[PDB]
Amino acid sequence: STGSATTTPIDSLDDAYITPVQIGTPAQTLNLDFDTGSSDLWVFSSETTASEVDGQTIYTPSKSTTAKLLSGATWSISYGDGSSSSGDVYTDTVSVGGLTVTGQAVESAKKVSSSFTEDSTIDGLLGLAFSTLNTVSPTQQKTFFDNAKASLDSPVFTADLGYHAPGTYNFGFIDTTAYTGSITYTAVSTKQGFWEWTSTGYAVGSGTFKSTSIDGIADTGTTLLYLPATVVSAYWAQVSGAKSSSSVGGYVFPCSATLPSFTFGVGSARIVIPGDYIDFGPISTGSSSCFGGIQSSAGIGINIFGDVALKAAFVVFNGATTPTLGFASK
Ligand SMILES: Nc1ccc(F)cn1
Repeated sequence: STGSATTTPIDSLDDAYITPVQIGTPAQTLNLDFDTGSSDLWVFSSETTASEVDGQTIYTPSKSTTAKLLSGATWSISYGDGSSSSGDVYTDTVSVGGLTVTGQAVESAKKVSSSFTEDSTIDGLLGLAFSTLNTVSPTQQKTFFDNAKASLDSPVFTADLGYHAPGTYNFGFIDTTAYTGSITYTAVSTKQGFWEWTSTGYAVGSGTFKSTSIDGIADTGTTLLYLPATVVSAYWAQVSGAKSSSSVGGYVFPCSATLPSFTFGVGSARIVIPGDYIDFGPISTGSSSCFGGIQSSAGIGINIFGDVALKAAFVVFNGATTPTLGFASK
């Protein structure tokens, strides 16, 4: 089997991407944030604290004839941005663009943190990292990809995020028309539960490529590109007026700037992120100071190849016996 669904940026800045997901019987369509940096499929629901829902579409398990309460199961998760959610669990039929999983754990939110409430465009998350990170207790649950894997024509999913435009998530196949050149595969470590790999280096604009190992994760659920301070300082030193602002929480630059590109290495291959992809607009409404899309990972503990990097490439998340990651230009 295969699945194919369009992913859409939630706003004019590509702050996140939403993909419609069908849950239950009859189908209840919710727009979820496909996240390769987490492993829980959770949704806003009829059980979510009333004051914590503000415009989101909710899943109502009592209206689904295939929903079953997973007895005694609870979940609680915290993300890198300080956000969190928790609640109870149902098993139900979940479909993504024609691909169906019966008995998928659907984590119903009883509580969500302010950032989730404040974002009316995201109805929940669909985790695509390794099932070892799943927070369901006392019986850990599998991801949608992990449940569908054996049924897929090929044990893979692909992320093709658009810049200011819709893109696609495919399951079970590689669309050879969606990229240019060839796909370069690179080794993955699953020890931390992430699609963790090692970039072979970088370049800033038309500058010389620096061969240096950068361990990091391919994460569709993180908006920006988080890299070591030395690399990020080399990037922003090419932009007149750019500086690290402690009050803003990162590198800012004059909105009047035309940004240079950023290249990252995948083996001997090179992925070029165009400069416009690194512009995240005014720091506050009407400001002429803009927020940078490449930020330091110094406070995180890990480098993150978020949407800024992934949207420049066609990315293969290969769930073969030994998982690997594939990157191609597009
Ligand atoms: N880096 C993040 C932040 C929030 C979220 F829901 C997922 N990933």
